[PDB]
Amino acid sequence: MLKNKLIKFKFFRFVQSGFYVDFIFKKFSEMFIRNIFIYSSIFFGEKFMI
Amino acid sequence: FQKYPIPRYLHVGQWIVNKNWKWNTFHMFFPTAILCFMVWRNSMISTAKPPNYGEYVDPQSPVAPKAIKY
Amino acid sequence: YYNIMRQVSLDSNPIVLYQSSTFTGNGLQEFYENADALTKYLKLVPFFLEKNLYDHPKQFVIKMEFHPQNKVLSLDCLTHQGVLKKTVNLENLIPVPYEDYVQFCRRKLFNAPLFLDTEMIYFNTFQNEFYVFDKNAKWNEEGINHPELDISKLYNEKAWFDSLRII
Amino acid sequence: HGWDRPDVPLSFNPLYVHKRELSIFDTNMWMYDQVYPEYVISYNEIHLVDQWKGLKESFSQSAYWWAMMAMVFGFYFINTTPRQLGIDTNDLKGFLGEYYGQYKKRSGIRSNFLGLDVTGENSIIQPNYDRKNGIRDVIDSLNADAGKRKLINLEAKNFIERVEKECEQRILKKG
Amino acid sequence: GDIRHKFSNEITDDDYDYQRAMHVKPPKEESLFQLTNILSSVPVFKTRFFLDFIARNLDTNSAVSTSDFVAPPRVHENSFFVYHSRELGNVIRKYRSLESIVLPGALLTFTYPLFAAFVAIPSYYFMFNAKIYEMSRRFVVRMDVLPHLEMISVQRIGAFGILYTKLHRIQDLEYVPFDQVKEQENYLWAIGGHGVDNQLIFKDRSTGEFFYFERQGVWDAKGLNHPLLN
Amino acid sequence: SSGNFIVLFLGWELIGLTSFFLINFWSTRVGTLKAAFKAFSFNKLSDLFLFFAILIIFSTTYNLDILSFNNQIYLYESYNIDMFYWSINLIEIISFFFISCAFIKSAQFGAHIWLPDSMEAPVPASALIHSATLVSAGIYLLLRLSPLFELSKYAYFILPLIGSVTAFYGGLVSAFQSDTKKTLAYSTISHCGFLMVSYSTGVLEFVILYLYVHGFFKAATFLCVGNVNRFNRNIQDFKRMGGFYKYLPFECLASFVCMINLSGLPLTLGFYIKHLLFIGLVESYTLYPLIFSSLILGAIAGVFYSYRLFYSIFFDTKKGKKAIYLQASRIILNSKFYSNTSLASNLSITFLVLISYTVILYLYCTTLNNYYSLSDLKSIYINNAYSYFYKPDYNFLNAVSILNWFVIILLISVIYLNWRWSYYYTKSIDSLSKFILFSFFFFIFSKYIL
Amino acid sequence: YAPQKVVLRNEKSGYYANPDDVARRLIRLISLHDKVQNPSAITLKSTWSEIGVDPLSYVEIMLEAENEFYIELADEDLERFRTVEDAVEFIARNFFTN
Amino acid sequence: GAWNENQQHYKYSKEEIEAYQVPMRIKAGPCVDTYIPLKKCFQENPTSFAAKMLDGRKGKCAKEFKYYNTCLNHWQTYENNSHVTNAYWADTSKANADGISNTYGGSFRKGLAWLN
Amino acid sequence: YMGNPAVQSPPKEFFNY
Ligand SMILES: COC1=C(OC)C(=O)C(C/C=C(\C)CC/C=C(/C)CC/C=C(\C)CC/C=C(/C)CC/C=C(\C)CC/C=C(\C)CC/C=C(\C)CC/C=C(/C)CC/C=C(\C)CCC=C(C)C)=C(C)C1=O
Ligand SMILES: CCCCCCCCCCCCCCCCCC(=O)OC[C@H](COP(=O)([O-])OCC[N+](C)(C)C)OC(=O)CCCCCCCCCCCCCCCCC
Ligand SMILES: Nc1ncnc2c1ncn2[C@@H]1O[C@H](COP(=O)(O)OP(=O)(O)O)[C@@H](O)[C@H]1O
Repeated sequence: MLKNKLIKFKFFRFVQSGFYVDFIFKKFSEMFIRNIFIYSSIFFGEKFMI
Repeated sequence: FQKYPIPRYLHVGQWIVNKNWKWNTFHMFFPTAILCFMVWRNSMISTAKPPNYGEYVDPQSPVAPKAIKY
Repeated sequence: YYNIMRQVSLDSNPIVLYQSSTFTGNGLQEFYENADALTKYLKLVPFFLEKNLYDHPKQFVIKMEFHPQNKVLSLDCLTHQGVLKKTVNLENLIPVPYEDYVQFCRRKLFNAPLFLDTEMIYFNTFQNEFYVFDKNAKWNEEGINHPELDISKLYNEKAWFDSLRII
Repeated sequence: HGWDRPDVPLSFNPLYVHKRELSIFDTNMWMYDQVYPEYVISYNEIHLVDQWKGLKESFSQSAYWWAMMAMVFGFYFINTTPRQLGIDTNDLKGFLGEYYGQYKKRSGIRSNFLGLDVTGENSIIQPNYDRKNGIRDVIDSLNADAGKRKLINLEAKNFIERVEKECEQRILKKG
Repeated sequence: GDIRHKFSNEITDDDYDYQRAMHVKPPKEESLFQLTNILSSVPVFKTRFFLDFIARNLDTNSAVSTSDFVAPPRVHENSFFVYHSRELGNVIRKYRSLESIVLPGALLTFTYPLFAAFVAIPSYYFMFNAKIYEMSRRFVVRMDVLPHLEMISVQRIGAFGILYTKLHRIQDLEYVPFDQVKEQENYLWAIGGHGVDNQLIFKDRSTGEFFYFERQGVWDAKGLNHPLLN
Repeated sequence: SSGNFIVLFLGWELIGLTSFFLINFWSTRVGTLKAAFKAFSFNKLSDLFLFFAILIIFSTTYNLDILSFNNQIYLYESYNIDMFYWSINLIEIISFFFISCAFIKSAQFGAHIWLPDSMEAPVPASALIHSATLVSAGIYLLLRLSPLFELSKYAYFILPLIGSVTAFYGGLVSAFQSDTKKTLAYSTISHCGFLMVSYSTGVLEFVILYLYVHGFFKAATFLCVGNVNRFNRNIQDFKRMGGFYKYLPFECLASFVCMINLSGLPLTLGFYIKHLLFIGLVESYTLYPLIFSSLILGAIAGVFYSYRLFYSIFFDTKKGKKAIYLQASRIILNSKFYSNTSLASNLSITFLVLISYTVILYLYCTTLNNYYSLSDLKSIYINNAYSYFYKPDYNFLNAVSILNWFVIILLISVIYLNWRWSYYYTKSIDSLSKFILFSFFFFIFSKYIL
Repeated sequence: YAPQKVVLRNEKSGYYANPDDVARRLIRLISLHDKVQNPSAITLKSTWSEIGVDPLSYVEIMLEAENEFYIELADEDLERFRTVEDAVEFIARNFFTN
Repeated sequence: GAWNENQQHYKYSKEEIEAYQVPMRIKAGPCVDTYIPLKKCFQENPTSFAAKMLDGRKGKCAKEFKYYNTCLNHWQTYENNSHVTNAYWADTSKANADGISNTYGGSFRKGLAWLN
Repeated sequence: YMGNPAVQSPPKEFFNY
């Protein structure tokens, strides 16, 4: 094997970042926090429903 | 980190050294030990240990676990 | 960078630059005859062990002549088998200290004898090998002050400071 | 040492000046501070624009580790025999015995001790002695493995007894 | 600037002597049990038989290079020398010679030669092909030029420590830029391309043969400054 | 030391809040506040799961004593709870909640993300959090409630799979981390996954041994890297380190010892605990291929991060800044009092290592000896995993040999691979060749000739 | 210890590092550059163009100065520097200069 | 005679097992009869963990450890089927021909790396 | 909806205490 993409910094960065699991989870958590607490709870819940 | 001045009125613990800390340590350790000794006696009143080596529980003794008589 | 080779010869009128006082003789037999030379050879035996077993490229120079017309050096070096003659191009020699000489070998060298001149190591970058002189020796003051041996002709910053790095 | 340094500057805690409207749609989406305010969530891997692009990149680069795990499993699969693992067959009346004993005695569906006309089935948490699922699969597998190991030991004993009898017959027959 | 002399209890340089086994420092004294002292004190090493044994064994002086200019023996009568490897070629040949004893020895002495091969296959493909072996295959141990053919004789090392010489036409030689062969062979240049000149890579385009030259190799000015090689 | 589930929940909340305060030590920073608050949110989710499990237990048995619950939960195995439209097994739901609570604290895959961010705490706080305590709370939950998890199908399926995935993930990421604290945090994640796997093996003695070894050596390594970070002036990445052996000699040597013990290198206590883990690993799982592959790849990952941390910190080139090296090397500073660390730190680390060795040897003698002298673990699920430790077959020996040779090849790779040009590149290859030949001849002579 | 009385912040000389030492180190670092012909013509009042430093050479010299002084300099501040005196004043007044 | 029997051929009652604090792992196995005298002797001979970890004869507890070690060998061999497995490993063809254990032999694969 | 990252002049007309 003379060509290896596992030594380029792209793969090294991917592995060092913990397989991007933290990034993906935090992006989805921000999605949930924005769509539930603000738009759905205080705006739809409190401004509209209450 | 480089030391910086602290306000005299602020009751904070930044770089606080008490020159009489030895007597304070004495009078904060020994009474604490006495309090814990009293609590230890009180809790040792209610303490359970299994039988020692070579000791068995007689099933008909009052110490043995009991079942409700309906 | 590139080890381009140039043909060299001898001037037939060498100028002596260095002569080991203890190792004055035709070869290993007369070194055996001399009581002090024999002791120095026995002390150099571990030096030869480092040279051979540890693959440390090193030579113990006991004589050195200079040929200015061809700009060559005429080292006579001592090894465990005797004296060998080596010719070194003047542009291929750089100064190196005892720490560079020691740290070049990954293996831990044996404790060096006290008669090794630790302040005067000379590295041949073409051959990639060190040259070590003797402490008790005669350095020809007139010979070493030859104009072709002046650093103004010889000093190269990139070769002297950046060529040999031990990491 | 070597210089009389002044006290720590007030620039060590720069005062933050609000240049933008604090939107109510970003409520508590920022850690508010008079020095170094921050967003509530930090994205050190922002080279991935979205979370979907991040998922795509993660699954694309995790394929290498999938392949490596496959190689390791194949190496250990064409070079290793499954082991004789299971519950200790010298104690079958214990962990395995108690499970089947509880499923056999059915003491959780008995009549009330006072005649209250209510049994264990009359509860949100009620017994089910005819369930046949859950850990029962593992219990059955362990019991089968223990029986298999006992059978292997019995077969070995029978083989050695047969070999001894055959040797005795061979030596005695020749005379 | 040191002020250890101002104080008595301050540590001295003689106390910093146990660190000599761990910290490199110019010699100060010879210990009683140092190897040099042992060799120069025990009289058995003063005897002629030990001196003769030492003077006739180990590395010989005939193999030691006596000059900064070397002319290797000609491969052909008409050929002239151009380039020769020095130490990387020796190390490559000694490493590939392991296949001549260890590989048969693995077959004849390992309990599980199939296990040895099954562990060696991924070791070669994942680590060792791009480390030593493929560089050795493309390594130019020696390069001379035959002028009557106007060709180059390249001597290389083969599997079991073999040596073999191949002829390549000069007009078919081309320069291969490292950036041209950078991404497609990154692993080789990452772990096995340090001893060869990555900025001096050539190729016989007729067969796609790669020529790598050792950084420590010696080049002859007369051969390099030849009208055939320009 | 809880005796009831209420003391258990009190301790859970207390460790959560004290970890939050430890992580948020730099209260002036909101950048620390967000990490501490992520940890706090995960702790609150764990508290919810633990509280709901305790509520189910109380509504089932009207009992909160742990001994009574453990000794009577077998009576409620054949029970179900009518939750909404489903009829979930009583043991299954309680085990699910306890296992989720354990996975959040003892960082497993998915719920691990708070642990790498919890490195904003000071080094002593990180040492206490990662070696034991906060990440060992889930292991304590599993061990204390062992009879409950013996009768759970969810446990049987989730403990080995999640443990192996977590071990692989943590070890692999730690093998790539440039920060020392993040490296040790991901190593802790990997070893927590390995502890989960060890619990799934059915042998609790192996769990105790692994917990003790990992805690001791991870704590010691954390202290060493903390001294290194303090010397480097709060720069934790080792891309700005190198040549620290001379400035931190004791740190270098102690870190070497603690890393060779921690990473499970052969001939060490970490190797023993890893071997014990592979002794009892059950092979009846449906996802055994993935589980075993993840376990192997996580077990071989210790070499990489241990070597990288040690060599990059101490024996690499001088990648650090000139102010770090020069200011500590002034000739005036030369004295018998010279030290870039504290004598108290050195003595503390030395005594920690000595006591760790003594305690681990005592535990090995109490469990791994032919005369089993350990006290009762209050577990009636006894498997035959000790048979392969006592009287193994040849196939298992050959499999562990496969693992050992994988480790050997990785050691050869890390030691001899030249990623950069050097004057010793040719001589390094020569050394590798002569080492291979010497190993072959040493094997030939030591086995056949004499 | 503290004098038990109110004591304000002491601004002292206003330099967290020795201005002369910083200036000498910076001038030595500048002279190391290949394009700086005369080290003895370098003065605190001298300009980068006067001492023959192009913008790219200035970028390189300032990066190495950041490496030497254990600090990092923002590009706005680096472009704010018009003379060696300004550079030395900014570096010496920096709290993190080392 | 039997490996599970101790020197005195004495069977221990449940009360004796409880009083002598036999570990549950040993209790599950069949070697309680040989383990109990060994533990009694070790209680009568308190030794440091180093002594147990280093002494090969177990010092004073020699005969008791011999009986317990024989029982442990047999117990862990039968819990492992290691005798049958090693018999099939030494010669897989001869074991199949002799039919040592058809149940194990019908699902036995040695592996390519181990001499095919 | 989301806050505007662009720098804006301080408000002139806003509800106050
Ligand atoms: C490298 O990981 C990965 C991570 O890091 C842990 C990650 O963070 C992430 C990022 C993930 C997220 C952001 C969220 C997603 C959440 C997850 C939990 C994803 C986790 C993904 C994995 C753990 C990878 C799993 C993927 C694969 C392809 C499994 C890898 C294993 C193999 C390829 C081995 C192949 C097995 C074979 C061929 C078995 C064949 C059957 C036999 C030989 C019969 C044997 C006889 C028996 C009795 C045994 C029974 C075996 C069976 C039934 C096989 C079943 C097992 C299988 C694995 C199918 C991803 C994508 C990832 O990818
Ligand atoms: C059909 C093909 C037959 C020939 C196949 C040859 C394949 C192997 C080629 C490489 C051989 C050289 C490497 C091993 C040298 C001997 C080492 C030894 O003592 O092995 C004992 C054992 C011999 O014992 P054994 O094989 O008799 O049985 C006990 C060992 N088990 C149970 C694991 C099988 O050798 C091996 O196990 C060989 C494994 C080789 C794996 C591949 C190695 C690649 C890397 C090469 C460098 C290795 C450096 C030294 C490493 C070990 C020492 C630190
Ligand atoms: N209240 C806010 N609403 C939206 N975006 C913001 C807010 N505060 C900060 N940001 C974003 O965070 C970044 C931080 O900018 P800041 O440091 O406040 O300005 P400057 O960089 O000029 O000092 C800005 O570029 C902006 O995009």
